[PDB]
Amino acid sequence: ISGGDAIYSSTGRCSLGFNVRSGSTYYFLTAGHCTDGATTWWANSARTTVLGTTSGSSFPNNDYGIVRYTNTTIPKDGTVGGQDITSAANATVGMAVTRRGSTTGTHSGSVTALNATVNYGGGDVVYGMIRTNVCAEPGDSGGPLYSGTRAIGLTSGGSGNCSSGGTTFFQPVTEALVAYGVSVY
Amino acid sequence: PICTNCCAGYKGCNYYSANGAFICEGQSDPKKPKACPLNCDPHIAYSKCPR
Ligand SMILES: [Ca+2]
Repeated sequence: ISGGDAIYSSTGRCSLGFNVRSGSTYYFLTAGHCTDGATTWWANSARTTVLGTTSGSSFPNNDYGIVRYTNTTIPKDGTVGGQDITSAANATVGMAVTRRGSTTGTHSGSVTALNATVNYGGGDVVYGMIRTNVCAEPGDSGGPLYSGTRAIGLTSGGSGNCSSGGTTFFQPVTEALVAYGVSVY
Repeated sequence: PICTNCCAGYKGCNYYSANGAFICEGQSDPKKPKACPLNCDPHIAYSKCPR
C-alpha cells in the first residue's frame, strides 16, 4: 500500500497520505478529520484486511493523524503510487505539485497561497493550510501532495471537482512529522 | 455506494442511509462551491435530487 490508496474505518473512507517510520516501527499519515473517532483501519471495503490502529489525531486547528501498522505482511512502500518519496519539504508559492487520492487518482497543479485559514463550517476551522489549484473530491482526504520526490502535504479539503476544476487545501506534512517524531522514507 | 458528505453534496439533493433514513440535504452550490473536508461519510449510501 502507498500514498493515495484507499483506507477504510468506522469514520468512512479516506486516502493514505505517506508511509513514515520511527526506527523500525511503521505508521502512515492521513487527515485528522479521518482519524478523529476512528480506531481500526482496513485496506479493503470488505474490511477484512487490517492495516493498524489510530495513534494520534489533530483536527480541527490542524488536519493530521497517524495510524500505527499492526499488519506485518502488507507492503508499506515509501512512495505515492509509482513515485518514490525520499524527503519532506515546505511548500513555496509557485511550486509545481501533484496529489494522488483514492477517488480521483493523480492530478497536478501549483501552490497559490501559504498559511490559509479555512472554515469548513460547523465550528471546524483549520489554519496554516497550503492553498492550490489542484482539484480533489470526497474520498481524496488524507492523500499526499508531493513535488518530485519531496513529500509536501496531506489533503484536507476543497471546493469544485476534477471535472470542472477546484481549489484544494493541504496540511503541511512537516508539521505532522515533527509532532509525531517520524520520517518519510 | 456513493462517496460524499453533507458539506460536499449538492443543494437540491437529499442523501440517505442504506436503510432509507434521510441524512441531510447537500450544502454545496455548483455555482458558488464552498470549501469542505473530503472524506466519504459512512452513513450516506445514495441520493435523490427531486425534480
Ligand atoms: Ca521512499
